[PDB]
Amino acid sequence: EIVLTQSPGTLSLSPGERATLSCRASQTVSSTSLAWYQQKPGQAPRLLIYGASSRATGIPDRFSGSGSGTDFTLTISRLEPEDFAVYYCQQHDTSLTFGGGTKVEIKR
Amino acid sequence: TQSYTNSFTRGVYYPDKVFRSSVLHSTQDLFLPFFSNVTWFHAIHVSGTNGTKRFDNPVLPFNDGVYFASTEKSNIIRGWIFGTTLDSKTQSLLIVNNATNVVIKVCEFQFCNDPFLDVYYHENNKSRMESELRVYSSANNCTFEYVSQPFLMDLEGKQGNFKNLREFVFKNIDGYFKIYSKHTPVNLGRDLPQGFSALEPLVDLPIGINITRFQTLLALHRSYLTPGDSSSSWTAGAAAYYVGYLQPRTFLLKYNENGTITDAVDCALDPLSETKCTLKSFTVEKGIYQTSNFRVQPTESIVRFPNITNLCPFHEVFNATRFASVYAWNRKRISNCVADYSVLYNFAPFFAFKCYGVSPTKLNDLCFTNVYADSFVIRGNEVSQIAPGQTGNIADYNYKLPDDFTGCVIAWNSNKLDSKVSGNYNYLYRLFRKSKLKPFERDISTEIYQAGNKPCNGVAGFNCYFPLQSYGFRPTYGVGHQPYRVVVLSFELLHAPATVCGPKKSTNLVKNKCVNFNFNGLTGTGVLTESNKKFLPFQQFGRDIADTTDAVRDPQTLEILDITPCSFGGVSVITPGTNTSNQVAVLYQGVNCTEVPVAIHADQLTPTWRVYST
Amino acid sequence: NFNGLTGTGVLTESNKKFLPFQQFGRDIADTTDAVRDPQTLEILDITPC
Amino acid sequence: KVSGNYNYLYRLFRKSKLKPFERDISTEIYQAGNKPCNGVAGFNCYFPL
Amino acid sequence: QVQLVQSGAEVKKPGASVKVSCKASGYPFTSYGISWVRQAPGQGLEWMGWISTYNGNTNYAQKFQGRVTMTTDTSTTTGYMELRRLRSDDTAVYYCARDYTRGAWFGESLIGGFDNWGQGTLV
Ligand SMILES: *[C@@H]1O[C@H](CO)[C@@H](O)[C@H](O)[C@H]1NC(C)=O
Ligand SMILES: *[C@@H]1O[C@H](CO)[C@@H](O)[C@H](O)[C@H]1NC(C)=O
Ligand SMILES: *[C@@H]1O[C@H](CO)[C@@H](O)[C@H](O)[C@H]1NC(C)=O
Ligand SMILES: *[C@@H]1O[C@H](CO)[C@@H](O)[C@H](O)[C@H]1NC(C)=O
Ligand SMILES: *[C@@H]1O[C@H](CO)[C@@H](O)[C@H](O)[C@H]1NC(C)=O
Ligand SMILES: *[C@@H]1O[C@H](CO)[C@@H](O)[C@H](O)[C@H]1NC(C)=O
Ligand SMILES: *[C@@H]1O[C@H](CO)[C@@H](O)[C@H](O)[C@H]1NC(C)=O
Ligand SMILES: *[C@@H]1O[C@H](CO)[C@@H](O)[C@H](O)[C@H]1NC(C)=O
Ligand SMILES: *[C@@H]1O[C@H](CO)[C@@H](O)[C@H](O)[C@H]1NC(C)=O
Ligand SMILES: *[C@@H]1O[C@H](CO)[C@@H](O)[C@H](O)[C@H]1NC(C)=O
Ligand SMILES: *[C@@H]1O[C@H](CO)[C@@H](O)[C@H](O)[C@H]1NC(C)=O
Repeated sequence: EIVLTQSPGTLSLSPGERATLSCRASQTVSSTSLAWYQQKPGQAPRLLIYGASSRATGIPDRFSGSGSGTDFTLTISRLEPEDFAVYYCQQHDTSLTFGGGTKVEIKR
Repeated sequence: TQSYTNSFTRGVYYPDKVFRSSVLHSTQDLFLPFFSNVTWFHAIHVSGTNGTKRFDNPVLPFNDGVYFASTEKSNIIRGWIFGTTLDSKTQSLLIVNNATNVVIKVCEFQFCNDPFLDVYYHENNKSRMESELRVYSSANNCTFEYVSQPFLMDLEGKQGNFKNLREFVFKNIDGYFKIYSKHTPVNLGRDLPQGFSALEPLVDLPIGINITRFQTLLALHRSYLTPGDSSSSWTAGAAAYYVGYLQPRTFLLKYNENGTITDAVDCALDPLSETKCTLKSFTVEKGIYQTSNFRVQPTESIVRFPNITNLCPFHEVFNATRFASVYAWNRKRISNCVADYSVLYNFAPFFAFKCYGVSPTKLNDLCFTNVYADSFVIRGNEVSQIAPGQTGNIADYNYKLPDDFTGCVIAWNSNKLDSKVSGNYNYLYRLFRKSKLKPFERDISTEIYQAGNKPCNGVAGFNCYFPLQSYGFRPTYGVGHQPYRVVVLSFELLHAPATVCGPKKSTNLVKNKCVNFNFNGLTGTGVLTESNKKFLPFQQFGRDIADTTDAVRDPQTLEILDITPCSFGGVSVITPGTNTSNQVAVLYQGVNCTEVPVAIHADQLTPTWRVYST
Repeated sequence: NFNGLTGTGVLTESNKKFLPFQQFGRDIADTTDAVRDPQTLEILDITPC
Repeated sequence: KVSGNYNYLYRLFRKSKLKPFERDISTEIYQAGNKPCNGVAGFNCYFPL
Repeated sequence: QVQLVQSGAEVKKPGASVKVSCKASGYPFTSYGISWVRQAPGQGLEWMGWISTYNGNTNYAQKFQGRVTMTTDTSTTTGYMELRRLRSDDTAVYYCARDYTRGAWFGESLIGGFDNWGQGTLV
């Protein structure tokens, strides 16, 4: 199997700055395998991006995604700090293994 | 002082503006039926000088227009209200008539009937009532305004005996408010005499709402001649206020050589009137004639389907990822289940439904014997190739659709579903073949094409090219080469025991009554009775020699029945000379009186006339 | 070319009694027979060739 | 508009079909599902505009 | 209008089995399967399992072959997790989600991820 590799170690940014997330795989994940989740502290996961740039639960102006083949990126602009949820990514074509994850803090 | 009297002959008017002479043109329009109840409504607000709480001014529905006749002195009745609830939830109108002006406008005012009715407002003390409107007291979004000249010509008949008979007809068919009207003071005092008079048109302008209720404007600051009472049940009481309700009827109308309407008849009042309408004349000779044809109508409806329960796996076929190539697709068969078609189109509107024989809205009622589902992914441009009689690169060597294909084809974009930076080499299509494909079969075969005169034995060299071409998708290219996931639903309507139906409730089985039935898609009306037939275990339908069903076995009870048509026949009118008498004698062709003509019921006999006790 | 109504024929005076709101004259053929001049308000007649 | 034009509106939820050349401008919440909100504008009560 | 609820916390001794009920309502329990997944603090989730509606066909991963056998009751409308051969530190939260990644009858995988999840059972 293939386990995801993540190196957005810390999103040390204040609200208003751009946030970029990467979900580079091991060798290949085809474009028809994409899932993104927000893991809020002490809550349950929910789907936000199930593909390239589609919406699952509202997504007014923040959650965006793009990429093609070996690279996939997620973009957040004008972030509102109420959520500060963990950015989780998932592939589907090569078995199934959730990504490492990335906690989002506040940077007081 | 509500009262009820007869309308007699009244309400004829020109339906157009073209000139005619010595013509018997007949029309079908909204009119006032002859010999109808005309009721004097009476808004009752006057007593001495005190407030006199009355709870009057009833809401009068504006049903199919209104006929409004009056004998009003100067201006006691001024305007009218049309609209719904006159508040900030439904659009409202304002139609007020000045001395000589009209101030029609559109607004959404919540309340306007507060003109400060004075204690000393009685006309016996003073008749001064000017600007007593206090209208559009609120206006959130009120923009549509309007002004024009007066509609009624305020003329005085210089006496009370020859009062101005004022007649309006109000209708709002597809906007364009009609105000056909006429003034006539000839009457010597009595109410609604015998005579004829056509009504001329004035003006029409479009506004557009579901106008529902009607009420005239009274001079709320100047009122009299409205005593308090509760008269009803066909009585008499002075009101100086009339009302009449139109209906859609057919009329026969004669034009004088000068161009003026002289006489008219309503075709749906008397068998004599029906005879006069059928043949265009006002005198009918002694004899026998045919007028119409009666037929009993159904009373209810029933549906009986099998007791099958199970959801067809439309979710499984639509939602998937391992669809194969065009040349080698997959076929699936739907088993005994009920299929919910709502999720197909009511949700997720991606591409067009592209129905060919059945419409998406007309589904969920008809039933099917089997359903086929095929899935493949093709060129975005090759979508148009999936149609009967259409040729193309894939329409001849990859997939052939028959001429009379029924059902629908469903496709949606697959940009995320299929896009590789290196391309997709797992998708193939046959390019070269000996002959055009007959519809609905596979041409999968591992062989090297033989073009020209080179008998390749597996060389695959010159003039020997692989028929299957690696399609090679792209992740970043525009539309057309972008993937389109295509699925096709193939129906068939074959007279066999139905298998997959829609979701419908199975009611009880009524019998010995004219009803509407639906036995697994056999729509019709008749009388279901017992049958003595000898249906074999595999038999389903009975038949006479017309391709007409006349015996149906119950689906969920396994009992055979007999189907009979409704009682049917013609109508004849036997009358003497029209100048000798006016009585007639109606003949009902080929029916027993005991069956149904012994009595007429509501909406169960096409001849409207029922002047007989039967 | 009386506000449309293209055709051919002979125009002459009439004796019709067109009311003020009347504009068109017809026979029982769905064919025009009389017409009022827009620029003069005069009752003309139409007779074919 | 660089931030996006939002001054132009369109209705989404309405009870039934539309008659030709007719307007149903209103300011109310929509009754959907089984919850008749009286101004809460919560779940199953979507803003049609 | 998805409705997914889970039972309370449970503690079981080694050698027994843990039985947890996930109740589903508001949607027809035949269009999509239910995936059961496990979360522990400091790490992401895995491919614990996916369960169909009508039969026992599944998409079990290659990690826990021989033990993962859940059940579903369409009459009770409940997914029953009956994990046997308990391990010492299996204490983690369990999410039952309306999966959108596996197909029931013919086994073909779906598109996407996990749209709606459960409330979580902590063991
Ligand atoms: C008019 O109404 C009265 C009762 O309001 C009724 O008895 C009478 O039959 C009606 N007239 C006609 C012609 O139906
Ligand atoms: C009429 O109104 C006056 C003034 O309010 C009042 O004094 C009088 O009692 C009223 N009439 C009757 C019969 O009550
Ligand atoms: C109403 O009519 C009177 C006289 O007939 C005129 O003086 C007045 O201006 C009219 N009202 C309006 C609003 O024009
Ligand atoms: C009539 O109305 C006038 C005001 O127009 C008022 O002064 C007077 O008292 C009223 N009554 C009589 C009997 O004139
Ligand atoms: C209507 O009037 C209200 C007044 O409160 C205003 O807020 C609104 O913008 C106006 N237009 C519409 C379309 O409601
Ligand atoms: C008008 O009629 C009623 C008003 O009572 C309203 O509910 C309905 O939606 C309207 N229909 C049309 C066709 O305007
Ligand atoms: C109709 O016209 C004739 C001759 O043109 C005339 O004698 C007759 O009075 C007219 N009828 C009327 C005006 O009612
Ligand atoms: C199916 O439903 C009908 C309802 O009348 C019932 O009579 C019948 O027994 C049921 N199925 C069977 C056992 O034939
Ligand atoms: C009917 O008979 C009367 C004699 O009573 C006669 O005056 C009249 O003209 C006759 N009807 C017709 C149409 O001739
Ligand atoms: C008509 O009904 C009567 C009533 O019993 C019956 O005797 C007669 O036979 C019926 N007519 C026919 C043709 O059967
Ligand atoms: C049309 O114009 C002519 C020439 O200016 C004039 O004589 C005629 O009266 C006008 N038409 C009307 C109806 O006034």
